[PDB]
Formats: sequence, structure tokens, C-alpha cells
Amino acid sequence: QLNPGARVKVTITAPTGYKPIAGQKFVLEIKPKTGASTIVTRTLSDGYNGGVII
Amino acid sequence: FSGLEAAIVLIAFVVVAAVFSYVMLGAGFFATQKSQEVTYSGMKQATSNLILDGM
Repeated sequence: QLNPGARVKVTITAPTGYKPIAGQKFVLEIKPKTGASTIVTRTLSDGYNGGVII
Repeated sequence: FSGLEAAIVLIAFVVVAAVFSYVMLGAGFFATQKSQEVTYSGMKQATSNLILDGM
């Protein structure tokens, strides 16, 4: 659990077919129970040996 | 003129009163119990709403 005004490091592993590669956009919809649902779309620059997604 | 016969009627006035009283209560409870149902359904009508969540 998260008390309000706190954070946690979430770690996602994409399923076998869905692992995105450089230049491929992915979307992640975060759906807390009882709350507004976010979405964060990114596209890996074609580049990106890894690390921060700008 | 004797109140003996007045008694005979006084029964009848009382009896139809009690029967009306009897039914009006029954009519009344149902009125109430109906009035309750529409209310319960009334709140259930609004609060039973369902929603599309996110994209």
C-alpha cells in the first residue's frame, strides 16, 4: 500500500510478444481501483540502448 | 323510542368503522410499503449507474 503523499518503484515486464524495441511506441494505462486512470505513452527514440525514457 | 335499537345501529356504525379502519390500515401499509419500494428503487435507479473506465 501507498499512504497518500508517498511513492513506490513500479517495475513492469512486458509480456512475451509486447516487448517494445527502439522506435516503437508503447502505452501504459495505470488504473487504480476507484480513481482516475492515467495513461503514459512513450516512443523509444530509435537509439536507446536503454535507460531513461525521455 | 328506545335506545335499545340505537345500540343495534351503534354496532353497525362501529363495525363499518372498524372494517374501514381495518382496510384503510391495510390500504395504508401497502401505501407506505409501496412508497418505500419506489424510494429504494429510486435511489437504486441513480446509484446503480455504470461507467466506462479509461481509454
